[PDB]
Order: sequence, then C-alpha cells, then structure tokens
Amino acid sequence: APPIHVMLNHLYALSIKDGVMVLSATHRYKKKYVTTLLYKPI
Amino acid sequence: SNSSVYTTFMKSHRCYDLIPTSSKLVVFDTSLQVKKAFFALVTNGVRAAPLWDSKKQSFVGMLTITDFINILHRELEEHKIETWREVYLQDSFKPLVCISPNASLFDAVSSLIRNKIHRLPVIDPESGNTLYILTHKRILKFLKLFITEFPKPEFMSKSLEELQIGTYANIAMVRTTTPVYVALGIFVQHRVSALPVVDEKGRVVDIYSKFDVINLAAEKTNLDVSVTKALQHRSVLKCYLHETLEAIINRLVEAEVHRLVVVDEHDVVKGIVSLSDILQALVLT
Amino acid sequence: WHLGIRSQSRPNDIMAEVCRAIKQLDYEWKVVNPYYLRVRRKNPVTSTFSKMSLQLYQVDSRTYLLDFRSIDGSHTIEFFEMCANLIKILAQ
Ligand SMILES: Nc1ncnc2c1ncn2[C@@H]1O[C@H](COP(=O)(O)O)[C@@H](O)[C@H]1O
Ligand SMILES: Nc1ncnc2c1ncn2[C@@H]1O[C@H](COP(=O)(O)O)[C@@H](O)[C@H]1O
Repeated sequence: APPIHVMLNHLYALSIKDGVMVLSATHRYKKKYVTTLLYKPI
Repeated sequence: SNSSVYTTFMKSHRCYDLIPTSSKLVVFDTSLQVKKAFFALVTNGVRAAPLWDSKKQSFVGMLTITDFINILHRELEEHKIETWREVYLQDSFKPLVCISPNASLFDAVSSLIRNKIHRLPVIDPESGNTLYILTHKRILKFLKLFITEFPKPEFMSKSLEELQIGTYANIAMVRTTTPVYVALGIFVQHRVSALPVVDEKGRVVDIYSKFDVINLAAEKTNLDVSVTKALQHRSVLKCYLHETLEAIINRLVEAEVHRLVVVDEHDVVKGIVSLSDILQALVLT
Repeated sequence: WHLGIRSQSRPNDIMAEVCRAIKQLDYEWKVVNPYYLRVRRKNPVTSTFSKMSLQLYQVDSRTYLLDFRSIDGSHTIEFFEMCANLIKILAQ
C-alpha cells in the first residue's frame, strides 16, 4: 500500500480565497532560505 | 582610505551579504486584479512586490505605491495589473531594473539612484529566482552596523551645511488647507515621496506621503477634504543645518523613517535630506 | 498552510487521474514507483526544462496526500505554475 526541514522544496497552499490562489515553498540559495508566496488568479 | 572607507566597504560586499538567513518574498502574477493586489500588500505588511508575467515567463518590474498614485490620479480596482501597466506601456518604457546576488552593494546604491527607483530586486542569474528586494533603508542599516564600529572619517563630523547634502530648492510642499486631490497632482508632477505640510506662515506642521493618499482612497469616503482633515484618519522628524552628518544618519536610521525635514529655528522648512541623499553622499562619493 | 493536496478516492484512481492530468498538460513523466512520479516540461517560451516529483502519501484510515516537490524565467515560479496547472485539472 502507498507510502506513509524536509519540507524544503515542497509545495504549500493557502485555501483559495475570493478568486485568488496562493502557492508557496521554501527554496535554498547558498546558505540563505527564501520562502516564496505567489499570488495568481484562478 | 579613511575618508572613503564607506565606498571601499560597499565595493567589497555583495548584495547577498545583507539577505536574511530566512526571508519571505511575496510575488504577484500580473493578471491579479489591482484591488486584490493591494489587500495582499496590506495583509503581508509590505510596500511593494515583484511582478511575474506568465505570458512572458519573466519578471517585468515592481508594483509600488507610486503606481497606485498614477492610476488613482487618472472600476480602477477591478482591472488587472497588466492592463494598467499596458496603459503606460510600462514594460517597454521602464523595463525591470534588477541586480545579481554577487553584485556589489555599491552597484546597488548606484543603480537605485541612477534609475530613480526605490525597490531593487535581487535576482539570481542562474535560476532566475528573485531572492530579495533591496531598499535604501536596508542598505543604510547594513552600512550603519559598519559605521558605528569602525574609525569614522573626519567628514562624518562636518555639518550638513558644510557637506551640502540634501535638496534645498524647488521643495514641493502642501498647506494644511490643501485638498488631498491637489496633493495627488503634485506627487505625479514632482515625482516625490513625501510632502511637508506647512501652516499659514509656511512652518512645517506635518508630513504627507503617497501612502497617506492611497490609504484615504481605500476608505472610499472623495479627496476634496484638506490634508490635515485627511491626516486625522491616520493610525515630524526634522534636522538642523548645524548638525553632524553622523547625528543625522543616527536620527534617520533608528526612527526608521525615509527622510528628514531640514528646518529653520522657527521650523520653517529649508529643505529635505532623504536616505538616497545620504547614500549618495556616503557611498557614491 | 496546507502541504500538497488531498483526496479520499482510491490510490489506483488518484494515480490514474494524475497521469491523465499529466497527459493533457503534454508533460513528460516517469513512473519510478506505483505511487511516486517524476515530471518534466520544456518551457514553450524560454525553451528550458523544469522538473518536479509527485509522491502519494497516506495520512489516515481513508485519506491520501499528494506531495509536490521541486527538483534542482524562474525555477521557483515555474514550479508553482506546473503545479497550478495540475491541481486545476485534478480539481475539475
Ligand atoms: N526595480 C524596478 N524596476 C523597474 N521599475 C521599477 C523598479 N522599482 C520601481 N519601479 C517603478 O518606478 C516607479 C517608482 O517606484 P518607487 O520609486 O519604487 O516608488 C513605479 O512606477 C515603479 O513601477
Ligand atoms: N518634498 C520634496 N520636495 C523636493 N524635493 C524632494 C522632496 N522630498 C524629497 N526630495 C528630493 O528628491 C530626491 C529623492 O528623494 P526620496 O523620494 O525621498 O527618495 C532626494 O534627493 C530628495 O532630496
């Protein structure tokens, strides 16, 4: 049966709200960490 | 190089050096309704956001309060960022101004000034990722940490008058009785961040920013109202020509404000010294 | 903040659906595992490649979790867009 800061590179999302979708993920650049939030219309 | 240590210091450090160990970056897709974008800006507590165009598959610039000023000066909320940038052909006329993580801080200040902008996206040439958004504010803080812990150049003791840093002519201002929509007009015309508010004798009694204008617009309740009446909806740092550049830097940085209003003994506005003025003085020269 | 997306259907169908979805998108995929994928996509505009990995976990007695993970224009944003397209089809 299917499998059961590792969150790195994984996709995260806020619940859609009033037409807009918010995607987010933490990526690493050298020794720094950037959590990016993208606001995009459905 | 004591009298040019700061320029050398800025040349010797990369933009990557002042990026936090962990930071948050809010990005807007250009097809976002201008209304939603603003609320997104508010709820995340930021002033500006990089713009990603899905059609072009590229970052095409910044969404700043000035853009809202332009739009408002001219349904407005219902339209998409794209649409409004199109009206001004923003992409073509004023293309994205960015910088690499490995570029020097000196290049960051140079670029900010030369291009008369306030937001400078740090973009990795390798991945094309926007890493961080540079501001005079942030750069000055960084510089400060070095300033108050390294033997200061004699010119850091010289006064404001002696160094002639700041703008002391053509000063755009408002009067307490000035209608907000008039202030709006002088913002677009003079391309200036904030307006000193002067009383009947021309004494400064307040400051008025683009942010104030837009916040009032958000409330949606005409603009005819004077500036002081509008300023009551809210929720003045000044300097003298005989104060040391060091003392001005200190006041500007810990107040975490964007500029000081240079003023008379009677608090009559003589001029203005902004962060960009300081940077240009410390670094670019 | 929710990690990935969820479904209470059957792992057979869930995986079947994603592949049907992946197909519409005209995306290259490679079954490394019955419930673990690997996707590619040449960028029609920048002419570059971007790749992510799908992986179906299991959360409770009857629920499943589909995980999106980026793999080392804009890498990050394109990762968001690849996912956004998938999640759109899946949500139909
Ligand atoms: N990094 C940048 N690249 C291109 N345009 C910008 C950048 N930063 C600001 N602008 C534009 O310059 C104008 C003034 O922005 P600001 O000086 O940041 O208030 C606004 O219309 C912005 O859209
Ligand atoms: N109210 C104003 N009137 C005229 N010039 C100004 C005013 N505010 C700022 N400046 C100047 O405009 C330039 C950009 O400043 P800032 O917009 O504050 O970054 C600086 O060199 C300031 O000296």
